[PDB]
Amino acid sequence: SMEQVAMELRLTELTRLLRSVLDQLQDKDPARIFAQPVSLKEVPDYLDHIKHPMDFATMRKRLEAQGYKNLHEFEEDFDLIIDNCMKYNARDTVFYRAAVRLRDQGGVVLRQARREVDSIGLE
Repeated sequence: SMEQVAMELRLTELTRLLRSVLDQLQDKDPARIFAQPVSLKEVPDYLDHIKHPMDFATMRKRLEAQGYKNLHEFEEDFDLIIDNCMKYNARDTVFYRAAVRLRDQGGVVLRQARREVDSIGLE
């Protein structure tokens, strides 16, 4: 149907917007601490601590499969990256501090993304 095509154009548009948001958020991680899954070879107990691992590469895979249906789903994965890190790592670590900085700097990007999704009406 035309309606299905319209809906898919909308999702393709959302994907385009989220791809841009993801690129901007990742730029706030110049150290690439959150670029890849935490290695279960280098951190063998990680899944005992963290039940839903997340990272930017995993997000990008889902994004390109058009697996984010709205901005809230995307934000939930970004929040996982930050919250997992701030639980596993102590406050006085380069890892915890990187997550705080990503959280603070990303907030601005996500604030405007929410306005754009609403105004353009992409979800």
